[PDB]
Amino acid sequence: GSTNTSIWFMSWGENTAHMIYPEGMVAGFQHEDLGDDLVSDGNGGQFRAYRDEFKW
Amino acid sequence: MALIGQTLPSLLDIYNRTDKNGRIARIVEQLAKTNDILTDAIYVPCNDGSKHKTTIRAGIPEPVWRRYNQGVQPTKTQTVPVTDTTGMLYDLGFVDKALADRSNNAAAFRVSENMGKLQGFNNKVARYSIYGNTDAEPEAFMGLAPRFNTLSTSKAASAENVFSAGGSGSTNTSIWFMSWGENTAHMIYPEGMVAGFQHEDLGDDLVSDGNGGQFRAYRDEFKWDIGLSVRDWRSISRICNIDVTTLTKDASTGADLISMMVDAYYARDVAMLGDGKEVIYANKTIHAWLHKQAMNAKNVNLTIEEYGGKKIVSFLGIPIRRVDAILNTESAVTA
Amino acid sequence: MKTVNMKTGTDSFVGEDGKPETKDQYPWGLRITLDNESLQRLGLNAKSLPAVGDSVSVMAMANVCSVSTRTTDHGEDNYVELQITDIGLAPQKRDDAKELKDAFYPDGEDD
Amino acid sequence: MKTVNMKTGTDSFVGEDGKPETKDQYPWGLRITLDNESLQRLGLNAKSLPAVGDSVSVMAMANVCSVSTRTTDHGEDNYVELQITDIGLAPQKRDDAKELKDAFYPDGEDD
Repeated sequence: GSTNTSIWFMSWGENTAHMIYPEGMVAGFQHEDLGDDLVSDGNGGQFRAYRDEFKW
Repeated sequence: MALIGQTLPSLLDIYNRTDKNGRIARIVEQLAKTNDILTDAIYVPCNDGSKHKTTIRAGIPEPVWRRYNQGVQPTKTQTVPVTDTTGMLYDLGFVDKALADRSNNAAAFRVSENMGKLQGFNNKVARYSIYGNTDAEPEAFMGLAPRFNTLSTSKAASAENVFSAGGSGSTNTSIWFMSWGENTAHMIYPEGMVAGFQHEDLGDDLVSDGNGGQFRAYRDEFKWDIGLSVRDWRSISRICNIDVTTLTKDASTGADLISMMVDAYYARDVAMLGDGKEVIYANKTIHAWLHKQAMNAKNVNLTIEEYGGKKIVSFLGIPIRRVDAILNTESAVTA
Repeated sequence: MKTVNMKTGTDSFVGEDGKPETKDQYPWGLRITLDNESLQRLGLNAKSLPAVGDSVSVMAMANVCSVSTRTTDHGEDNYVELQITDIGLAPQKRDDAKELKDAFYPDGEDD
Repeated sequence: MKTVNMKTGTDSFVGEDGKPETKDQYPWGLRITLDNESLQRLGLNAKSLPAVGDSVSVMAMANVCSVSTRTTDHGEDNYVELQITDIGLAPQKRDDAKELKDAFYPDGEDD
């Protein structure tokens, strides 16, 4: 039952690559519009709401 | 022929406290056998009229890797209410207006009564601050009991130890330490004791039911309401430790030791920053024992002239005070 | 908390009724908001159930009910609208278990 | 004087003792300074003797005791170290007498 853990240490400068556009956690974006429903398919929908997402 | 286990002050008291060569009081005053405790706490009134709500949360999962078009779905963080209850407790004393005046002047008498009642009161409040909770209410603490996690939350706040026995509950004490600011709640009136009042009327006498009664007296009482908070399960520490076999073996030796003293300290910070003070608790015995064993560390020390280390009040530093726990409980630790 | 209403014991013998006990619980009122309670110590085995009721003094109508199995310490919650008397609780049924019983009134949950 | 403790009578009949009844005179203390008392009125015939004992809540341990003979009205004195329970008195013994025992607390004396 080991199961024993470990420890690390390295240096930065051996960076973290991101795809030719912004970095880290960004957003921060809102808008406002309708549903949407449950699955298959599911109902009529359309009801104003508060929307937002965070990407990385 | 007398029948009963004496409620009320029979003359035995007034003749033991007594008065000789006069007088008024006992040479300030009478002293001795009641242990001492701290707490010495922080108090708060709590919205609303009880409870105190607050929330914490139960996990915040989970984002998933978007595969260029499809999977997202809305995500939702949840919570849950919490806070608990409390209760009052109090006594009251009686005298007989006659006997307290034979001999003269009851003022000293009653003062003695309220001071003694006070010491016993605090004794009981600390006595139940740590144990209980399965009876007719106030209140609750022990609820860190279970040894391992997954059956509860315990674990990290428990630090723990080994040994004891599964078929013998003897004996090994325990040590606590946590931070204040995770308060103690009280209903809307002052804090503790507050008594602090005066009455002089008539009995209140012979019970069941009780073929009469009626006599005048001189009396009053002392009430108290309190209720601890948890506010957060963390910034708290439990241990199991010795027992006295190894507790004696540990003079300077190292088989079953005091090492957890550091582990618990390091088991805290998230944060969860809060708020201003912290303090370590001992049950005496382990206090002195910790001093005596800590003097002989083959490592950091060397002192000057001379030993034996001027108490402990540091480490690190977070000042430590002493309370009254007990020397016998139960196992329930690490795993 | 609290006297008026009822306290333990009731209690629980090798076989018991449950209609007892303690009136006053009072015969006029309605209600729509807050709490109640009920627990105690050491169960033994299996079948048990509380209940309620209402009228004036005696008989014989209405219910809300609950059901539990054996464990040490439990609880459900609060009542609903009522005629007005609440002979409740009305425990039952088998087992053996001399174990004390229960009570009610404000709570007071686990940490 | 006074209620709590002892009161008359028992009443010390023919053939029994009077260890009854006081429960309890409490179970923690020690005793060395002040006074007590004991006496009653009409007797009948011959030798009687009281006593005392104590333990933790029931029975039975050490004693002190005393001895007297037939007469009407008397009284001795105090006690030395004891734990605490004082089941006393414990009178005795024979002949045929059926009346009145005693009680304890302050003087007393004569004029």
